[PDB]
Amino acid sequence: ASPFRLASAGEISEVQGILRTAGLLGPEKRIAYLGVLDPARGAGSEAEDRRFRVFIHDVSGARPQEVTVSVTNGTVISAVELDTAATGELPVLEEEFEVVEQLLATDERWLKALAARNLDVSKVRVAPLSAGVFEYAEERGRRILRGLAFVQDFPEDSAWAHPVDGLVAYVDVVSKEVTRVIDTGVFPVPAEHGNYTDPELTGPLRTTQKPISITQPEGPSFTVTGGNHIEWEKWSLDVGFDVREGVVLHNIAFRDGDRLRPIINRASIAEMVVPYGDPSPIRSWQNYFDTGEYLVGQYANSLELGCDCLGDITYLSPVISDAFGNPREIRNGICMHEEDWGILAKHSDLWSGINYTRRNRRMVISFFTTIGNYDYGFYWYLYLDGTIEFEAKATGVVFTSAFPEGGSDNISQLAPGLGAPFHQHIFSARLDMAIDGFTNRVEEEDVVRQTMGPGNERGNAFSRKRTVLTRESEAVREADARTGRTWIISNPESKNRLNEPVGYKLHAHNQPTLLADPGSSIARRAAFATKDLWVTRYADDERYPTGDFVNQHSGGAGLPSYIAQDRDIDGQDIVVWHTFGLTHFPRVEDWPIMPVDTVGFKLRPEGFFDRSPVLDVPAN
Amino acid sequence: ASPFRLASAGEISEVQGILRTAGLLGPEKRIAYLGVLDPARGAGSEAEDRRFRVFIHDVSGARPQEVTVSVTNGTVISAVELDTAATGELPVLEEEFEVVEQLLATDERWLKALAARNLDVSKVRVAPLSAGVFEYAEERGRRILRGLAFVQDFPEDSAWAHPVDGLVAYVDVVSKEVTRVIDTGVFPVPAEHGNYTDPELTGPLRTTQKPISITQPEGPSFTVTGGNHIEWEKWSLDVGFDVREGVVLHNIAFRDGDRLRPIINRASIAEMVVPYGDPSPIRSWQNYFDTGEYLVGQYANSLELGCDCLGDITYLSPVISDAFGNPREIRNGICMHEEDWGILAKHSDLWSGINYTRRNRRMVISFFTTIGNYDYGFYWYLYLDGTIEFEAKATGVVFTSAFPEGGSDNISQLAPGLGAPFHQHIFSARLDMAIDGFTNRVEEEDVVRQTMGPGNERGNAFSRKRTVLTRESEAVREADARTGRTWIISNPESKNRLNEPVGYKLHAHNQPTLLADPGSSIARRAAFATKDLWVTRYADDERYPTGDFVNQHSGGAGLPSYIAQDRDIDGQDIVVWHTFGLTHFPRVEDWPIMPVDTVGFKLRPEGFFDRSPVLDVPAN
Ligand SMILES: [Cl-]
Ligand SMILES: [Cu+2]
Ligand SMILES: [Cu+2]
Ligand SMILES: [K+]
Ligand SMILES: [K+]
Ligand code: NA
Ligand code: NA
Repeated sequence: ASPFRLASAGEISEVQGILRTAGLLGPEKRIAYLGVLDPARGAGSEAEDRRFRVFIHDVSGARPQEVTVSVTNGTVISAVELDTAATGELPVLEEEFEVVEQLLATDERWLKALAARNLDVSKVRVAPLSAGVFEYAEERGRRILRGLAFVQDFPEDSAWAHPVDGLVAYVDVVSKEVTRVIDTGVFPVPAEHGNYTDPELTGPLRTTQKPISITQPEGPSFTVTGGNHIEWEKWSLDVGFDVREGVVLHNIAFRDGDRLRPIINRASIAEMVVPYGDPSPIRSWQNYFDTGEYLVGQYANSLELGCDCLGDITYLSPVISDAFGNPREIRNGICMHEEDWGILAKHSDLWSGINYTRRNRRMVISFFTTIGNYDYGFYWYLYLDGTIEFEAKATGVVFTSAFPEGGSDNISQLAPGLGAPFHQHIFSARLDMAIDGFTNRVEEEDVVRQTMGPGNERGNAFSRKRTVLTRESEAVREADARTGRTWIISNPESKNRLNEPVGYKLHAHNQPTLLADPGSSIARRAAFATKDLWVTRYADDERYPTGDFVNQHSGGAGLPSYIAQDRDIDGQDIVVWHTFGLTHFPRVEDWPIMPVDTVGFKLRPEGFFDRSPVLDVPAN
Repeated sequence: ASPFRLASAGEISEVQGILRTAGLLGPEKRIAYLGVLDPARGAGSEAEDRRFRVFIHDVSGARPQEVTVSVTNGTVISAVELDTAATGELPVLEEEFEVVEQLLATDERWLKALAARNLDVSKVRVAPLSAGVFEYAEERGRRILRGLAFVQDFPEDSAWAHPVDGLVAYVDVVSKEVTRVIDTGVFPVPAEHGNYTDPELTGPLRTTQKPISITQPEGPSFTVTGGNHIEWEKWSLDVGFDVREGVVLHNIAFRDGDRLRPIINRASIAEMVVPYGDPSPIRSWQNYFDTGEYLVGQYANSLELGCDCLGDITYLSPVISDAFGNPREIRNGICMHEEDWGILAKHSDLWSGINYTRRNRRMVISFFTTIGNYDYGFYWYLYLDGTIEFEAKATGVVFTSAFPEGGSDNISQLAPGLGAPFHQHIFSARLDMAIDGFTNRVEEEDVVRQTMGPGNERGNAFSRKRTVLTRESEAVREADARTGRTWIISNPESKNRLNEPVGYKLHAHNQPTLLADPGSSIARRAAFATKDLWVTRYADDERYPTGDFVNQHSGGAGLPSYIAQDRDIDGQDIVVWHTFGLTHFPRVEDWPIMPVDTVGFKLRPEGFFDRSPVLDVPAN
């Protein structure tokens, strides 16, 4: 009966039925996005209304629509035609991808380019990439994909080893036209294979790894009820899944004595962008909005026991819609388990003679997704001590190019003649805050150095300061690692026993933000990525830092547009958007398949509790 | 056998015998420091000379000595009388700590101060703390400790809950004289207890935690030979232990095919300082050099299986000297084990149809020490992919004071009337580098943003730059998180298959460095802590960033003196000294016993290998 339960297969097929009966799902229609809407503020006063939001594409050229349906009542709430030149194109369809390679295969310009390089067209894979918005006026209002070529020598070959540089094509996937083929000149196609399962490349496998057995003889310490409601070590939350964002956490709360205390209303990765920093016209347009354009949830992997998730694992198998409105289950797409996490607290006291040690553990909720060459793990952690953490694990195969003769300031060499263009992977965590309820505020906290002199005669003093962010115009903040800058979300109307507002402190990794020139298209379309921390006033329709329709949007959508409202955020229902990313200069060690690298952030209680919340943990 | 083996009980007894025979260890002498020295540069074979260095204190007040002994040859190599007012006092003797409370208990000034506060002297514990160097001219050349009082209500009471503010005493621990008692006025002694094992405070203990069993049915994947030589998953190293530094790693190397490739010759935490930022004269002198003044290894805990170290644990029990030269074992003082570390690499390729997942592991070498109220865990990690990481874990009970009525800019409130002065915990890792051998250099690498314009018309390009640090004068560097600054140690004479010098990249956390005014005693004494990275030319007598004798020693020694030599570090035998630390504004959640917080750094291979070094890891 929880309004935060996962979508059922039946709900999705019910959406399909409502749509088709309304005449909105004819044979030329495709569902580009489908997801359940969260309950509105103040909805608990009963009366479930499960609503779904749908983006409908038309492959015949007709206008797309955004449609909201009520599966509870079997109705279309709203159906609005979209002007895509104005508000953006719909997300890339899984089925539109193959289209690029197929169209190019019969194009004379493309065939000429391949023939000059002596490449068999049957062996040429084309990565179907998002187009962005550049100088091509003819592209406005059209659904475009750009294509880069990779040679696959045989069915099981890794095509990423064999990029075809100096060549790029643009295609209109609706009219099925190749609009441009650009050939800037031949580059050798790197010849070494990157087949990481080939014994010739791996060498003899290690026989030195002895098993590590992780078991829970009495089962896990968390409970799962209503399908996706988790309770674990004082924590309470609901695990949602959306085809765009992936795993979403709802209603994160902590049972402190007799009270269930809210902390975060909704936590998600609301966007992730991969901008490339190679100025070659072959790739200078390349920016993947893995979340906004591709939809990371739809490509979530089925996770294997003992392989992807080790120990005592509880799985969720979320359901999503295919292009036609049929429900598809992602079997074992979400892993949930608790992990030992070393020492929690320890002291050996001379005076009392008491030696005390307690161990820590964390609850893990994760999924793994594949976006073309990339594979990402998204992990949320809840710790015994009240810490909340997110970690992204980036792996897969790096996106390759030729390595230019004479070297490059923008590309690293992975193998002979094989390049890897510099790029970033930049995430936005959207945290709809609810510290002890919805009346919250954010302060920026900096360390403050003090000058030796009166009141500080030994020059040892240091302090800190907090600045309240009172309005959205003041709430776009940057990191300052040197001054230990953090941000505290507090509830000015809820105080701890020492009469201080309860709070949680956000600790960022202070990695570089978006490096592109501020006047670039990517800086405008991924404005969120240019600053570390944004705070907005909550609004139903402000879901993504990049807006609803990211694909081929001209820029300025999302956060810059929200912030421009300059709303009061001082003791109000607010949302924190934290930008954090990896800046990737690929190394030889990343080839032919990359070891995981990580980035993330955490929040720790800051006078939220009246004392340590883990004094009741028993000895191991 | 190996010159890097742990000191044995017999060796320590033999050093005692050699010193005795030489007339250097009569009944008035005490061993303040004793440790084995590393072999000299210049190989050997098995022509070993095990040498020990000793600092010898004299309880009658005669000059102490620094002595090097050859235990192999039964000889004194060198013995020098120290002028401590110049070069520094010896580390504090465990036996001197108790002297303070004992002497104060009969001092009329101390008794009067306690009587003014209605405190029973029998219940007043005194934290006997290092003195540093301030304006008290009479202390020059004397061994002083400063005492701060805490009330202990009964034998098992946590005295830290009951600080006695406004009171401090200074004590000469050799002449056994109370030199000063300062009373700045009475403060209420906080009354709430901080007894974290009292069920009244813990409430009923949780019954919700189900067991997590971690076992290795076939034993661990690492081997231990020669007592302390570890081989694990291509890694080779020797685990040393020194009473001052604690665990020291020697000869870290990686077997890459048929070649054992050195990476780091010696890794240690060569100093750690805990400066306090409260300008009250009661504490404004407070700075712990846990390593240099206290010797962290000597207070290493015995680690309990199932509590401190979970899984299949192999222990080392290092031997140290007592104050008289007798050997003492720290049973189970070092834990060694491997643990699962999630996903190593993963890719699901659409074009090839191959789905690939491998798991990661790390080797862990750790110890835990107790310094009064604080307990610190020191953890070294080696990863399958070649990453090396250090992590410090800070816990224990925070150091307390009164909380001033009307608040404080330098102290936080933990409980009614109970304060916790702001402070930092700053570590120095000394990494004697040997990237593919001793011919090394360091480059500072920064991200480079590029301007939109010719050659970058879309404004997407970004790059990086590297600056070789050629001489020590140029090798004192600061963090720049905003520009993604890292430091690469490379070997300009050893190139990978792509003709690039092999390297490792140091990734810092970019936490704040020492906050004290540069004119302070602590800024001079902990000069190393004011900058993030220092590079020196290797020298036998350059061991600690603070010099050999830190206790009551002014500036004049350590890193700032070493760097002045302005030696060539461009393709030479070099040492990297990385400063990293926590800035602690204590929170209510830290009381009455603090949950672990962490800080550290890592190094990742950077074109060290010719491709990923983990292609030979088998499927799980
Ligand atoms: Cl990548
Ligand atoms: Cu990358
Ligand atoms: Cu601290
Ligand atoms: K537009
Ligand atoms: K001998
Ligand atoms: Na909110
Ligand atoms: Na070196």
